[PDB]
Amino acid sequence: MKRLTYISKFSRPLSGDEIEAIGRISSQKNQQANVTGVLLCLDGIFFQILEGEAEKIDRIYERILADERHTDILCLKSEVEVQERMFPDWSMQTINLDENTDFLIRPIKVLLQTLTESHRILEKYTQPSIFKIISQGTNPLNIRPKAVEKIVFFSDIVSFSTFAEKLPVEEVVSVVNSYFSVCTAIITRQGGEVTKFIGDCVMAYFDGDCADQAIQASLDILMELEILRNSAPEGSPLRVLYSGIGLAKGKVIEGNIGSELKRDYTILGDAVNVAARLEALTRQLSQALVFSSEVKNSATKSWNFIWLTDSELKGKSESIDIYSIDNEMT
Amino acid sequence: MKRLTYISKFSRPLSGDEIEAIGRISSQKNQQANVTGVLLCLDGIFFQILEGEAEKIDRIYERILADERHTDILCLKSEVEVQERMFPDWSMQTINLDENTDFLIRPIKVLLQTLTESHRILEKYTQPSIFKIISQGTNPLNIRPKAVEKIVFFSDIVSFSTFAEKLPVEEVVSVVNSYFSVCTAIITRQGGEVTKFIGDCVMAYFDGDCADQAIQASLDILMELEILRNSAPEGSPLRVLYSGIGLAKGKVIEGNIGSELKRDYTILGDAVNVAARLEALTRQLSQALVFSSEVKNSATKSWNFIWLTDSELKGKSESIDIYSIDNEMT
Ligand SMILES: Cc1cc2nc3c(=O)[nH]c(=O)nc-3n(C[C@H](O)[C@H](O)[C@H](O)COP(=O)(O)O)c2cc1C
Ligand SMILES: Cc1cc2nc3c(=O)[nH]c(=O)nc-3n(C[C@H](O)[C@H](O)[C@H](O)COP(=O)(O)O)c2cc1C
Ligand SMILES: Nc1ncnc2c1ncn2[C@@H]1O[C@H](COP(=O)(O)OP(=O)(O)OP(=O)(O)O)[C@@H](O)[C@H]1O
Ligand SMILES: Nc1ncnc2c1ncn2[C@@H]1O[C@H](COP(=O)(O)OP(=O)(O)OP(=O)(O)O)[C@@H](O)[C@H]1O
Ligand SMILES: [Mg+2]
Ligand SMILES: [Mg+2]
Ligand SMILES: [Mg+2]
Ligand SMILES: [Mg+2]
Repeated sequence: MKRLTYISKFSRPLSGDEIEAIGRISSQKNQQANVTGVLLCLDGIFFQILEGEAEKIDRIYERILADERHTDILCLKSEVEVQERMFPDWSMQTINLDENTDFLIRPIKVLLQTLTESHRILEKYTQPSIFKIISQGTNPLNIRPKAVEKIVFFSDIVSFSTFAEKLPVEEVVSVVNSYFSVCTAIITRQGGEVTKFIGDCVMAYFDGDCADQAIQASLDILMELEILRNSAPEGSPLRVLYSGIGLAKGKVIEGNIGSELKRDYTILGDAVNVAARLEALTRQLSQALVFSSEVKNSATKSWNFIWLTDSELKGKSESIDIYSIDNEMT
Repeated sequence: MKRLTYISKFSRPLSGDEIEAIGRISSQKNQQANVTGVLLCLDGIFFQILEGEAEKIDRIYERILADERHTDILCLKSEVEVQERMFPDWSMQTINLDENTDFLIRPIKVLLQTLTESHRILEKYTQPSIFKIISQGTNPLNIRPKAVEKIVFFSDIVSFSTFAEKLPVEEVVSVVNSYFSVCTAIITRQGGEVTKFIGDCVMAYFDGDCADQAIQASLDILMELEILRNSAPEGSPLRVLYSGIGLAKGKVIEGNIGSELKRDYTILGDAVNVAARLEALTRQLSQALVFSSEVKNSATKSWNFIWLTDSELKGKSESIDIYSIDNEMT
């Protein structure tokens, strides 16, 4: 028996009778799948708890995510291996709190709207990786630091300073946000983790043995930016949006770094400097992507590697061989 | 009539009869101050809503913060100018939810514990500045970007790379966390805002006309680190913890920067590069603090300025005069 707690936002106003409809059909289908649950709503928020044989709970969740009447689904708690039902009588109890006027419910309702509204805001300033840890029972604050090998990804906008100097405030922030959205979408898709924004710079990291995914994410970004420059409206700043990318591999510390006020779950190590140095090198070269030989040698696909005989490393130890990929992008 | 919503964590286990005690005395004192309220608890969490003439609500909050039986107080919502009471009958209704076994309360209780536990974790990965915006009614996600003058503060550990190379993982993270805690405590005290951690680096910012507070925060850090080196145990890594500090002034963009997944409320501008360049200069010099002439000229106190005739700026336009403060720290 799995059990699943999630909250979501109405995709549009819903009458109490439309919510009742969701309640009824949910009851008929849950009663068949052995599922019991409770569906709460409170001023445009859905809350649901759903429990049953995991396999069937997974299918039900999957089509719940497919329903157009709510959006911003966030799984708050996923319990596996539960040995007893919380609400064993209700296939689906629908509790509409907008209409419930009991006086013991008065205070509990106002807190719930306060905490949920607050929590929804904090979500957008949080990395979605923390929520994956939270949902699955682990308190991320209690993870202990560890030394681990990573591919470190650095990307930085070329000559961002001139956007700022010649463009309105709203427009400059639109350019950098568009860039971070393109990069974030592609890195996450390839298994990487965007861990920090540093001005016009994206710092992400991949598992140590995911050099092929790092290289492919980098090539797809460069492809996505080319398509974005060519397709932008007449006179759009997106037409002159270029990026460099540097990749390096090495052993870094991963853990909670910060003060009492505020911590980050992120990495720390020399491989971060190297990837930053490699990314800056791309201003010197005609290639937009450069990466270390340890990245080259950790790739398993037969990439079209090109050896950059001009290495140029400063602040490093042994001379660093720099490679790129030879294609029409570079 | 103000109204105040806060949550806190028990500082120690509390019997239901101790919680009842808090309820009774709260009732007797609230009834006198015209205050009505509701005090909820749920597995080591206090929730309270309190309303009355702001002036008297402020005094009551102040001694609530002084009570040793709860900790981690976070004000969730502060409403000013309220024109009607939510709970006009109860001076203090105490609702113990650990004991309430009603079945309409069953689901609402389990969600509340889920959201609160989740929210408490997210607090520690959030900047406390966001909560000040949230509590006071403003949705920070809806603030629009703006060009504004700031003092930018950069500080960076000297030769952190050798801590990592020669120390255990747990110990390295202890050193950098101790450093971020010292800096954060002093900057916040002087009115500055710590906005980003970048490896072993602290990036904070002050209001544009707070050069004196920026300079004083910097001097106090250097003083605090000296005391921390001299007082550390025999053989402690804290004995070799040194920092540089760079300050620069200029017009920066402030606003929400990031992707759909994750945003930061932070700044963007050339003054950030300059402060980073000035901080790195301190490795060349015997002074641990260096700052631009625009910082020097924005100070109103008669500081003991010293003109550093060796300027050395690269990536800047007009030659930058670099100043420091002449004292036994430098
Ligand atoms: C907040 C919300 C919660 C829902 N919960 C359930 C549920 O628990 N069980 C279920 O079968 N359908 C649930 N649904 C509806 C499903 O997404 C889907 O519409 C339904 O299962 C399809 O059944 P049908 O093909 O017979 O019409 C929910 C919809 C919404 C908006
Ligand atoms: C969660 C918690 C909530 C409290 N709420 C109130 C309150 O609403 N009004 C009040 O007068 N005291 C409240 N107190 C107690 C005050 O902090 C303080 O102990 C009391 O007001 C002092 O009264 P006395 O000096 O007469 O003993 C609360 C204490 C705790 C732990
Ligand atoms: N050392 C630094 N640490 C943190 N943020 C920085 C640093 N230097 C610059 N930034 C931030 O990055 C923004 C862009 O700086 P950057 O050096 O990338 O300039 P650019 O004009 O894009 O040129 P380039 O082609 O060299 O990348 C700056 O406005 C500042 O917000
Ligand atoms: N360009 C960069 N961008 C972001 N983080 C960086 C960058 N360079 C280094 N870091 C992070 O900072 C950590 C320390 O690097 P740093 O350059 O401060 O070295 P250091 O040994 O402390 O020497 P220094 O005396 O020059 O400061 C690195 O391990 C990495 O985590
Ligand atoms: Mg740039
Ligand atoms: Mg940059
Ligand atoms: Mg350093
Ligand atoms: Mg550094």
